[PDB]
Amino acid sequence: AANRAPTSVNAQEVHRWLQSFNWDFKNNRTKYATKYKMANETKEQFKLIAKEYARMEAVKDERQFGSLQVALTRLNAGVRVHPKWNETMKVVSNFLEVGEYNAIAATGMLWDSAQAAEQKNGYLAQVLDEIRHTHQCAYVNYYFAKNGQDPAGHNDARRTRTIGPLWKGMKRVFSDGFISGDAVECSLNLQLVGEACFTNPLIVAVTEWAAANGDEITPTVFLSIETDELRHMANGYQTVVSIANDPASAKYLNTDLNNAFWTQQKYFTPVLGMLFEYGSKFKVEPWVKTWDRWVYEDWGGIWIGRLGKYGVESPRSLKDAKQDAYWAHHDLYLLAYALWPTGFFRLALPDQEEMEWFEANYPGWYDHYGKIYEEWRARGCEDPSSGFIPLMWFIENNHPIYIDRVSQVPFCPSLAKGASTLRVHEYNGEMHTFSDQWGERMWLAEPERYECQNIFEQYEGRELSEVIAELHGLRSDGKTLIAQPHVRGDKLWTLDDIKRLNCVFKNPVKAF
Amino acid sequence: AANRAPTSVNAQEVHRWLQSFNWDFKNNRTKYATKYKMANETKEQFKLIAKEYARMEAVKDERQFGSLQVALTRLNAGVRVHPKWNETMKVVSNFLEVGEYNAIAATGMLWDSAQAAEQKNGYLAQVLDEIRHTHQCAYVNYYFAKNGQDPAGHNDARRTRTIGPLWKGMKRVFSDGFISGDAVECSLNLQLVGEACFTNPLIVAVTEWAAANGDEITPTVFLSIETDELRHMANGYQTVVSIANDPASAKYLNTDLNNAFWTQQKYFTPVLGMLFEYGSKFKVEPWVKTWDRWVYEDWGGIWIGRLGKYGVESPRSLKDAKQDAYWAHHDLYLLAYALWPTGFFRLALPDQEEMEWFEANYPGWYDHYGKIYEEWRARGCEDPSSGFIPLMWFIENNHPIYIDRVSQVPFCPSLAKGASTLRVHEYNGEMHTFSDQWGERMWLAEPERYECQNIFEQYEGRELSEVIAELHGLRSDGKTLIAQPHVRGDKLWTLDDIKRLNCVFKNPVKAF
Amino acid sequence: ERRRGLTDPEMAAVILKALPEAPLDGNNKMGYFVTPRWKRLTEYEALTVYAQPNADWIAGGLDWGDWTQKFHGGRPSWGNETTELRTVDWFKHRDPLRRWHAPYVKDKAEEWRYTDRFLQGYSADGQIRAMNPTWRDEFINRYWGAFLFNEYGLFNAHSQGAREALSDVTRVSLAFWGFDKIDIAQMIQLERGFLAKIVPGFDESTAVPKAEWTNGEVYKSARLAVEGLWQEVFDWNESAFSVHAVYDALFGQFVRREFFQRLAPRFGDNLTPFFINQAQTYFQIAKQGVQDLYYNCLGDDPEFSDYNRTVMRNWTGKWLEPTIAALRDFMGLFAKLPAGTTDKEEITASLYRVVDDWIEDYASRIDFKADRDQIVKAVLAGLK
Amino acid sequence: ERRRGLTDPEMAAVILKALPEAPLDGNNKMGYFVTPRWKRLTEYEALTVYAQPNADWIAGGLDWGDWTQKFHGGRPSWGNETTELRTVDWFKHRDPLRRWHAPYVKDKAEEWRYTDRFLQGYSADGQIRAMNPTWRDEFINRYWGAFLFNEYGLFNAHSQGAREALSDVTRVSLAFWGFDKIDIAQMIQLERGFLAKIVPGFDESTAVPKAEWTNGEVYKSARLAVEGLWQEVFDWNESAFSVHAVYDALFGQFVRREFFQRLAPRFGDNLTPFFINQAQTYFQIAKQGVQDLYYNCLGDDPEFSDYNRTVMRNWTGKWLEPTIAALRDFMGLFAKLPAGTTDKEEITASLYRVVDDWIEDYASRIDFKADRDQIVKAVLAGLK
Amino acid sequence: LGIHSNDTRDAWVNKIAHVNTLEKAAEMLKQFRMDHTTPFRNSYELDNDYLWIEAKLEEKVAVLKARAFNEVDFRHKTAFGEDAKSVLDGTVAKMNAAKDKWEAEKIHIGFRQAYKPPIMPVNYFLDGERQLGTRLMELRNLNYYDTPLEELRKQRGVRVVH
Ligand SMILES: [Fe+3]
Ligand SMILES: [Fe+3]
Ligand SMILES: [Fe+3]
Ligand SMILES: [Fe+3]
Repeated sequence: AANRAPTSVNAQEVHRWLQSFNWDFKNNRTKYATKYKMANETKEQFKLIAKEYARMEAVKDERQFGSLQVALTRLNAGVRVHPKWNETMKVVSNFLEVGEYNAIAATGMLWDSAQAAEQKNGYLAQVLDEIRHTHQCAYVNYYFAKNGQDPAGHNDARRTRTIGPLWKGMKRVFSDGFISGDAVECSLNLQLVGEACFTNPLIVAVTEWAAANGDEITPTVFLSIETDELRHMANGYQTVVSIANDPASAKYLNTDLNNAFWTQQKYFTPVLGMLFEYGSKFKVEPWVKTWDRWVYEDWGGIWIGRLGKYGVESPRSLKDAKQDAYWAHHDLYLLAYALWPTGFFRLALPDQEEMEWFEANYPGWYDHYGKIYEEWRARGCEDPSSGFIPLMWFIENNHPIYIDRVSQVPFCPSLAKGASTLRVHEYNGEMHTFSDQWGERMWLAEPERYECQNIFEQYEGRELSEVIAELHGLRSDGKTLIAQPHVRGDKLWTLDDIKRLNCVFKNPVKAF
Repeated sequence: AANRAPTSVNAQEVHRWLQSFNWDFKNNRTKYATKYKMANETKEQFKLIAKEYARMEAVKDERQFGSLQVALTRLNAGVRVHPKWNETMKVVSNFLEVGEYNAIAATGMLWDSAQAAEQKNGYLAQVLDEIRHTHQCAYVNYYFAKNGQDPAGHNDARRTRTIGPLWKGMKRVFSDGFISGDAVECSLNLQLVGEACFTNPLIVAVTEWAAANGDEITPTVFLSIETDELRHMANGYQTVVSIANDPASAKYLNTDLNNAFWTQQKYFTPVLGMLFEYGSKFKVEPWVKTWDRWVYEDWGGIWIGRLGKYGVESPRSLKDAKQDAYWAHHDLYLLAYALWPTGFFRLALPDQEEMEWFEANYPGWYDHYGKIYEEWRARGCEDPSSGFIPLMWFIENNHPIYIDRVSQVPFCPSLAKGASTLRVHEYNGEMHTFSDQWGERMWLAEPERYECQNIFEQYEGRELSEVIAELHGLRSDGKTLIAQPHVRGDKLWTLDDIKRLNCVFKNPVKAF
Repeated sequence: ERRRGLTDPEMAAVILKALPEAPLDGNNKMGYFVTPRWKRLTEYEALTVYAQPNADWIAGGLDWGDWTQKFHGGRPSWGNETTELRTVDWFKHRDPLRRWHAPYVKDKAEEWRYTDRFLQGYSADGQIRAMNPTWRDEFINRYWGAFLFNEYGLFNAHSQGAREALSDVTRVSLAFWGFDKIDIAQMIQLERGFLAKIVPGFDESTAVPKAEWTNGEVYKSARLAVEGLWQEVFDWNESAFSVHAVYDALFGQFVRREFFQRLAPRFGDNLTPFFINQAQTYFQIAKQGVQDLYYNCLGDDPEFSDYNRTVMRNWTGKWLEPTIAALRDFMGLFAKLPAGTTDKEEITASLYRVVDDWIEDYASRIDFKADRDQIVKAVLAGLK
Repeated sequence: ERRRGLTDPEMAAVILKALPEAPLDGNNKMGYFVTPRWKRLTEYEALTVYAQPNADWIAGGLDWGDWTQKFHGGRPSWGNETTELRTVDWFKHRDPLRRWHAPYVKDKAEEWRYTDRFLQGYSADGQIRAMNPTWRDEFINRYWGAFLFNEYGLFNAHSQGAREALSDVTRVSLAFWGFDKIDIAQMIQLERGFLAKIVPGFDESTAVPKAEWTNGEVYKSARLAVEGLWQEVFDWNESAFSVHAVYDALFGQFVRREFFQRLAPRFGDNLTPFFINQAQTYFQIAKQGVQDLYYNCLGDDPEFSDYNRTVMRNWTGKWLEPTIAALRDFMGLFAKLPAGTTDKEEITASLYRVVDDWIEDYASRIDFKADRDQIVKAVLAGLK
Repeated sequence: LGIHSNDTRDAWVNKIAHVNTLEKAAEMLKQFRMDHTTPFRNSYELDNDYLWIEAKLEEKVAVLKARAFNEVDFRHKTAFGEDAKSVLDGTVAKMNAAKDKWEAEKIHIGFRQAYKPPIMPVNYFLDGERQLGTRLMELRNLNYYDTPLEELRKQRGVRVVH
């Protein structure tokens, strides 16, 4: 029996008093350098408490892991995916994994920066979400390694990623850019630009291409990840709202935003276009179309437009970004393929249908890239017995490949249908190579922030097979390379095939 | 902080003392009539407590519901199934549902019978498991109704099943056979025979046929149900063990077992093979082989053999069951199809490939059933404007269809390739029709246990469409019948189409 | 190897080709014909209502005809003859908490796993250190331990109802009411098992608490009432009603809430309350279903309200006497407590809480005239 | 409509045709190169170890080279310079409970839903009726409520650590240690919000307990210690070690276990202990991880054991004084209790339990010579 | 030789093994930082190995410092015996007196080369990062794009090779 209606208390009823949890003391201030003042009293959109946060995420996990462990496994979904996509997912899942990971630290920094309890609380949920995402991306690679057609790379990307050049650029946008700098600049890189402009649309697009390529594992996980992203957008919006009524905002916000925007697009523009168009059999949409909608229209227009009332304006480098875009991903794949022995994934030359698709969507593609790929195939780039690596063609044709000192994006000025700009400076006994006016200014103004050693500096004078060997770029048989210049089941290249080529790295800037 | 290692207590540590929970008092005895005495020191195989039981099943549920709600729905798995199989599952899931349901009450009766706390506990786990299974079978119909190609029937089988004759037999083996009689006879019908001989192997077989026919929903659910079955067979085995050391066992056990075996096989032998072979497009295995392996080998041989030490012998009616088995399913489908307007599902005539398959696996199939199906098709049985229902062919060719008073299984002795037995008795003003020697003895010895009114008795003098209308056998438009003689999406039969035929039921026994 | 129709190109092509243009019926709602209790049909209702194959001759059944096989003698599989209560429709009941198997086991599993963590934390935290040894060794071990038999008996009282319930909705509620009872009995043993692990010399054997239940004075009338409710009642409704709306509502609530939950804290015992919290949560969950079935559906039946109330009042009187005797004998436990533990004023107040709660939640719903003072005084006669 | 490659006959056939005959590598175990802590690699480890992209110059890192973008001035994204502690490998740590995101939110969610059912049960059961009003109104509302700010400060102390942790395993453990603290602060408010619902006139506003925390005497040094640990410490390890292995292990444990958990029961309060059960469960869970990181990995580091123990003993001494000051001011609360609630003998034994537990679990692990009597005597000095 | 192990790294752990006093270890670490770290380093010869070598030198300084210093000094004095708080405050004061971004970067960068842990205690050092970085950014980020690249190249002092 008894008397009194069953009653309880929910998240909102507790959250109502959360702002009051913080109290005043002289040293109650952020531990991180910043030009800005995050207003105390700043509120958050989602009225969450730790227990309700856990419950909402647990239900999602239930669904996700249920699908993966039961039906998808029974359907052998880890196997029935196009070979090319199995390879792309090694990079997509592990590279995204590092962004999820650094985003945990970034939001810890933002939690520290915020003075209002609600704002700290908003960043806190994202701290927990990014841990969730780290483990989810890790799980995608775990699953493909456990149940797929080629586990190598999926099973050790955390260490095999270190052999190649594309990884350095990923660390710039999704690791260091997220945590090294004024907390606000990091927030712009992470939330306002990174998540709002690239990650949010990318995650869903990835599920589209995955599905097209027979992969139902990625949609299951990535669609679950995307359900948390709304709260992260709010955190980014809140960052701007929190600092907008301070004099520092008028002086600094737009340059931090412009620098963050350039930073993010510099890598994603060529890389994501490359992963989509060249890492798939079935295509969903040409990247030129996608990029314009995502960056120029959706983000550059609408999203940013909602921040105009806080003094935010369109990045001054947006025009430059659009101009450099068109051929960016095509230019990059040439280098990624030429340097295939340095990866932790297998790559393929575009087949006849793809070349036709490329030309139809990018007039002039065949005359430049198409002919080159055909020449490389004739030289025997797919065959272990050829003794040919495309990098050899770059040397024979006087086409040096440089690494941008700031973004880490590889570029070949003399070949590129895109940018073709190159700036080389010598300073205090060291030379630096830049690919654009924005990154050049970043280094000139902040040289001590950009001292990253490039692949050619570290591997200088080293023979390729010894680098691959020391960095564990081999499959379990201890001889066959993880990376390959084709996605077929045989004629796989071995360490000895690489050793016989006797490719010894040289620092290209030494030509100057 | 601490001082002492973290400690807890598990199910087994609590279970160690469960047998002692029951205590002695004069009226501590079963409330149900029984010839047997379940030993009060009987132990159970699974050392479970309520909490651990719940956790075990909760883990299974999250996996299952995750698959259904996430991946399978994303895959449109509710739709991409062969039309014939969509229909078969209306019957398979709802009919099995009543079995799970009555099994709850059966195990309640058994829990009341058991005097040992442990034995009661085992039966109790099953009570809860059968509740789980009821909601699971219900969910399969619910899922196909919500997301499938034809919701009618899946959406209301609990009331539309009452229109047809196959449902009556289902209630005998899986409803009344489970709960009406000596608790031990009920246990033999449920556990020793029903689950051990039929359900356990059937559930798995269903997932194979479902998978072949594009159905991934049923495997996800039925594979989950299967994980609980071993506990139930342990219950059946324990029932025998608990009563074996008492004088009553030698006098009565093999008789109750024989009666239970015949009861279950009488319905399942023709029905299962019919649902599999005629309810599918793609075939997994011919029923003749399956039946022989399940019933003669696995069960009658191995399974039963394990109970020999308790005085259990293979049922005396086994050879008779094998004799009558061969053509049983084929003979019955003729009847189910002839009476198609009384169902809650759509039936199809075998296509040309199936006809070849049937003749290949059942020589003589074509000149008997093949000819009949071809004649029916020629008469326009699939066409609503034909004015023909196969029931009419039976009437024209003098082949009365009877309903066994005991098993409720419909039989046509004059046309059957299998058994032709027909025994008709008049007793105290009423006639009774039997199809076999075993059921005849059951009625003669226990007439008051078998008074079930048959469809011809209930529907006597009624025009077909009036029966279908009253019992809600229509689709949502209130015109089209749920049941159909074809599985195509066009030219569906209407209530008026049936009314125009002016088919009025006659009690076949009035001809004597 | 195994080719699946959903993924195999050739097989899927065949299936896809046979598929209709759109679904053959737009009514994609399973259970659409069930009358919703609430705004819209719930999953609980859809998956449960009409699963029981009753014919129209058992109030509310949708089927027709006799059962196919009955008991020797002719007793029906299920029938009106198994209970005195009558109704316009046995399918009206709805568990207000809407529990079908999935949510029921989900919640219990959470409780099991959190219980495990709590115990790991309690043992690691050294919380037993401040627990009074006498309360621990005498009261928890023997007296609370003995109560496990009361809950076990109550669980067993449900066996016949699991077999005789006249509808799916009542059967599911009934099973869950019984399953919670056996869970509580096991939680009492679990505590004794935990104590045996963290307290040197503590004996988890049930011999002591069992002897207290089967031979002591304190629980004599309790055991007698339990034995009767379980084995002397053959009416499934009399059993569920008298167990939940009379005996356990008065005696059980007193022992769990007014004795142990109220007093254990005074002896530095937060361990027993951790489990009693589960018992009280379970009791309150069951109450809503018991109230819906016996009052909303049966006691307020548009045709049989007056009849059903007459029968339920008859059962209340029938079982109130042995329940009062149970409470009366239990009063003897107060004299065994250390001096100054509680007093007559607190005891009287606690009795009135139980009685008033019972009158409000159960007795008044059927117009049963309970005299709160008469009942409390009758119970206090076993104190002094 | 979209065509999926796994089910579309055309696309699947193209996919199937491209597949190799068997997997291109038999090693199907993701983090196979990770040194397992236990017999076989666990999921927790595979999904966590090496997620952090550290180069070899941060002990245990597998990458090479500088970070790509550093702070203005040159500070590294992560660097050895952010903590005094040194080690042969930052990836050595393992949460003994193996908590990655999934099991962590799973358990917390179970606790949340059970909390909801418990409150629904408690209110329906009318258990508030016998709770002492003075305890509820003064002690739970003001003093227990004030403690929310202590836990909140301890939560905030983790912010810098979330940013600076030098490995994935340490970052994950640290984030969970901090998230459990904010949860506890929120559970203290949740209880107050619950009382406001079931007790007329009870005000859930944090105004009173906040004023007690910011301006009262009982929590004066507590607040001073918290403000210090949070905002005056810039070393992520100093923060984590000092909070969990000094301050909270002594002050927090005393307040939660020896004051509120021990005394609330004497006032008919099983409500507060329900939430403290969670707090203590969380304390004991974090302890395992704190000990693994600071003792098993750092304090016992094969090359830096001596060094690390010197630094940790240093931090222990540094924070032991303000911790004692915190306990000392807290002794003032006993004088406010109703006469007869406790005595000096029980307070003294409770103090020894906390000190003795802290010495065995923490102090002794780094050879810190704590004098139990000396510590207890210093605290007792503040009784009134 | 390799990426993670090579002759130069080997040569350096041998030299580090010879340091036997806090002062010589601290001096070698400070000299190392002036010689091999930041864009202002005296030489780029150790570009591929300095990050790791520095860490090894730091370990030696740390270990010797913990043995040498009493508890208060371990918390408040730099490895060279200076009062950390005094150095922190004076450095921040110089930074706040900086008249332009060029003077500012020299103060911050130089502070790092000289006091990075284990020289200055971490608590004081990161408090310095907090204060110094703020002013450096305020100065650098003001009118960030006003100076044309041709002029910014000259301000920085690069030799344009192009
Ligand atoms: Fe994320
Ligand atoms: Fe995010
Ligand atoms: Fe079942
Ligand atoms: Fe079963």
